[PDB]
Amino acid sequence: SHRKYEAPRHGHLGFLPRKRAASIRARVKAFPKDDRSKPVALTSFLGYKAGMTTIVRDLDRPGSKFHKREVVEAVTVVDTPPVVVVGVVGYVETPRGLRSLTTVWAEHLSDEVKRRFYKNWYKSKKKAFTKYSAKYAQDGAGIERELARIKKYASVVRVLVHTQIRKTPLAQKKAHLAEIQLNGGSISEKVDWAREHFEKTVAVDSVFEQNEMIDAIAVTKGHGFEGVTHRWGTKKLPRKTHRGLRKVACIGAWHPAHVMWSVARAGQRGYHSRTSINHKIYRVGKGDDEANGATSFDRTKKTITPMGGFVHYGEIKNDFIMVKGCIPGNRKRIVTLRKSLYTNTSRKALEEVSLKWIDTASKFGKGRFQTPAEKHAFMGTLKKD
Amino acid sequence: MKVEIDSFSGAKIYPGRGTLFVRGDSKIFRFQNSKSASLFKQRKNPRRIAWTVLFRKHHKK
Amino acid sequence: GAQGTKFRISLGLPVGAIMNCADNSGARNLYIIAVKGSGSRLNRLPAASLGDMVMATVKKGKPELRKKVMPAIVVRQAKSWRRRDGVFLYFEDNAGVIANPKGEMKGSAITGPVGKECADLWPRVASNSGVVV
RNA sequence: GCAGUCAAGCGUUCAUAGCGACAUUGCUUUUUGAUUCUUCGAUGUCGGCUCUUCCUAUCAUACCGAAGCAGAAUUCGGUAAGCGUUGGAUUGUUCACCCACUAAUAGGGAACGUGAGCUGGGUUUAGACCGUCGUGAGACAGGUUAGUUUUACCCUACUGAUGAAUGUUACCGCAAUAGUAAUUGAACUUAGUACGAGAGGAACAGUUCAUUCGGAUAAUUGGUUUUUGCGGCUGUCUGAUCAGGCAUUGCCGCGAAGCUACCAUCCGCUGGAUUAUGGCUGAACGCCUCUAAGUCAGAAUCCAUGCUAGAACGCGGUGAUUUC
RNA sequence: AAGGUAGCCAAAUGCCUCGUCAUCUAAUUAGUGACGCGCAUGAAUGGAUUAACGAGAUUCCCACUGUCCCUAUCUA
RNA sequence: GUGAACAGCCUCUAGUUGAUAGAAUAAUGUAGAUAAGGGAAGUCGGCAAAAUAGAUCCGUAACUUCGGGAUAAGGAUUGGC
Ligand SMILES: [Cl-]
Ligand SMILES: [Cl-]
Ligand SMILES: [Mg+2]
Ligand SMILES: [Mg+2]
Ligand SMILES: [Mg+2]
Ligand SMILES: [Mg+2]
Ligand SMILES: [Mg+2]
Ligand SMILES: [Mg+2]
Ligand SMILES: [Mg+2]
Ligand SMILES: [Mg+2]
Ligand SMILES: [Mg+2]
Ligand SMILES: [Mg+2]
Ligand SMILES: [Mg+2]
Ligand SMILES: [Mg+2]
Ligand SMILES: [Mg+2]
Ligand SMILES: [Mg+2]
Ligand SMILES: [Mg+2]
Ligand SMILES: [Mg+2]
Ligand SMILES: [Mg+2]
Ligand SMILES: [Mg+2]
Ligand SMILES: [Mg+2]
Ligand SMILES: [Mg+2]
Ligand SMILES: [Mg+2]
Ligand SMILES: [Mg+2]
Repeated sequence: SHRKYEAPRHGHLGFLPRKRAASIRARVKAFPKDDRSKPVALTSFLGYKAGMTTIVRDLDRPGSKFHKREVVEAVTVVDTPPVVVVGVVGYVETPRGLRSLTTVWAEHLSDEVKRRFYKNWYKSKKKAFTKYSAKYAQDGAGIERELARIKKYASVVRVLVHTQIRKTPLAQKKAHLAEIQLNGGSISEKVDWAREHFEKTVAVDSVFEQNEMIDAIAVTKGHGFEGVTHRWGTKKLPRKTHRGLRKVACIGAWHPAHVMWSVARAGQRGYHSRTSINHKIYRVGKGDDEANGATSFDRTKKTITPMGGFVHYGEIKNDFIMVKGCIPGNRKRIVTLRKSLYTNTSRKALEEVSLKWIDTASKFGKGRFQTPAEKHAFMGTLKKD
Repeated sequence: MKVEIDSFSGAKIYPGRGTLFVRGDSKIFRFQNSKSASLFKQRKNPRRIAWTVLFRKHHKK
Repeated sequence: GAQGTKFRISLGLPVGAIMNCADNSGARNLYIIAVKGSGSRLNRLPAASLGDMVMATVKKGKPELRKKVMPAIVVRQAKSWRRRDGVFLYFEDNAGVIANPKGEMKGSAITGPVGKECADLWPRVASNSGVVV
């Protein structure tokens, strides 16, 4: 018979299965539509999530109660040192989908990228790309031959880039290699752009700008095996329940004589691929610029790193991106930032954001001081000094 | 922005930090953290708590 | 008859809660039986916050105000809530005032502080309120 | 229980806006009977709780046709099950009946879904009481009170997790197929305008928030304490002091990190093809007709874009490939 | 053979029945107080009333709370 | 020793140190716990849990077989020197 009362279903059936992601680096399954009448540029960037903090700004929103008044918002900081271009790839349209035709690599590769090709780097002879480098030892006819093939046949061009993991406070020492699609210009222009940027660095400010909506792609934090109560949010059973109460009481009717796929079950929680869209950039930070955490109103000389450093991450010594709100993934995890797939004009975008203050108090406790100078001025001299 | 002062300890309160309490007599109290708020609720005298600004002023520290 | 909208405030007064009477209508407490504009979800109790209009019955006070259903407006909330300027605040008690469906107050004076959100939404409450927040 | 045909009449006039007598044709298996085919070397028996999916005879939401449709409100009908359909008092209740919120509080199926999922209030063992009946033992589809709810480690299904063999190994990719998601309301303005004698009183565009749901996240606020981190307190023990043991975490205050909450914050995309319906051109039928050929616009519908998984017997690119 | 007296009651005894009125609640098939042609109350098959007592059966109120709104966290 | 106490808690004499172990800390359990705002809206039903608690002083209703009800209800105080 029909259920006594109606209620919405628990959970979303479009995020199935709730299994572990294949790789710790989330895949980019879509790129913005190419506009050939624009200069060649990257469509995404790679970075590492450092932590969160707080900012204060004025609200520019006519018709709102808090119009022209200060608001407090949470932001996420992503450490983004420049990436290095080390190759290009051409794709050909086929009735069976896109197919990669040829890959061309740069003449010299640093040990960061080479570590990605080894599981036992300390024991290896480090022979990777030794014979391939000989293709450059000649005039370069072999390299030029493959570049002409990409120009002649390919319809989609992507560049192989890797992060400079040594510039972060992480201990991995092995770089992350990924493909980024090039938008703008003809196929020949894309190949020429990739060729000139071999062994060069591309900075994050050349990809993104201020007040721009971007998408974050990452793997969420893992929690292992989880019961149905927290994995799916089902109602807890009464206290009187025998054999346990953090369960689903009825998992199916007599017919069909099977457990259905749409019934909540215990299993892995977390470590899934997610794509979150419409995150506004609040600041594009400069690594070599002192007073990263300074605004036109605060005027104090302080970097973006809070006192004591970001918890479990460290200090920010490179360029960074400040993103409004929260982002999937935990600290120290590699994340991919991608441009939007459509032109958003909901007046939530197109708003000019000007920060007034950036919080730099310690996140390791109930921090009270923004800078060491403030602590000394408030407390005076101590026995230690 | 504007920096507030803790009503119990005299510590500076930056935006978003602590809680604000309104008493029955419409008097506003501000606390930088839950430590001073808890001590305020326990009817503790700030002048007898050694690490407060009021204590240091009273004893000329 | 709300004069505008209200940003969301944490709910702290579900159905069955009893709050003090903040006006001079003769009632002493208000017993909440419903919340105007509440949604529907299985097993979820309707709940009210500062500035909401509720349906209430007087449990203690003048006998002429007892044993009947009347609208009321919450003016103080003990549950902490966050304003859009980043401040978490709360009052010492929960209080309300008797009103008609149009928003006019049955009494003529309000004792104690009144939340800023309630005053902006209901002009009649603001007129009879002495100190806001 | 639900739906048709006919049309005497109702409807100020007027059969069919909305209804409709006397008759008559069906559909349904969410009622109850009729029957006794299956089960008495046993298929756990009422209701509620929990959870998934399906049906449409559609309560609400989207788009339309009709009216005895001026406006507002309402009524009849079409395409439509995409998306929702609640909180309580009394009762074991199904049912029923009121209070209240709401866009709305529509009806049903899945062994009258669901007891190795729960619960055990009711019915339906043994104790006991009352009324009527019986000489009596006892009876009562009458009332009342107390009454043990067992087992999964197997197979399959489902949820997650490994993995032999495709020269070896490593990195970067393709996308067959399967899944898929958002939802509804209010205020301001339009506007005291259209409409109307008046009383009354809209709508499209625009703006700001909210409801239900979903996916993440921990800067902040709150919760949690074996950080047994610091301090305090009682009894006892180490001669006193210092510093400690024991009291199954002794107790109390604060308490970082981690985890976590509409009790916290952030985010939830836009193109095509259609249904109903309204049209164009235009015959059949010299006229006329949205239809027959052809064709335009069109719904919360459908397919894609996007999002999740990646065939462990689907596939491509690229690096290095061993001498005792 | 005599035709239910004194009392008591929709009571653990009333079928009709969720009886009627009042009270209690925003709302009560519950509770209590009344009414009685009572299917089928009733006098040691004992009637009516009773202070104290009860791991007996019921209704309401105050205090209290993770029973619940709505779940979260810690230890063995 | 504490205390009203053969209560609970700690110690002396005497007696044991026996109950398969090691590593890890998922879900679900069993046992022990804590929770913001609300306070029985949960449920057949306040089931379970929480609250109360020693002692001294003050104060104590209806009813009653005059014996009770009674620790009724309701308040204050408590260390060390
Ligand atoms: Cl879903
Ligand atoms: Cl557990
Ligand atoms: Mg969640
Ligand atoms: Mg049990
Ligand atoms: Mg922290
Ligand atoms: Mg036969
Ligand atoms: Mg069976
Ligand atoms: Mg059996
Ligand atoms: Mg059944
Ligand atoms: Mg069973
Ligand atoms: Mg079963
Ligand atoms: Mg079974
Ligand atoms: Mg029973
Ligand atoms: Mg029996
Ligand atoms: Mg049992
Ligand atoms: Mg494969
Ligand atoms: Mg009687
Ligand atoms: Mg009676
Ligand atoms: Mg006699
Ligand atoms: Mg609590
Ligand atoms: Mg509390
Ligand atoms: Mg109840
Ligand atoms: Mg209930
Ligand atoms: Mg108990």
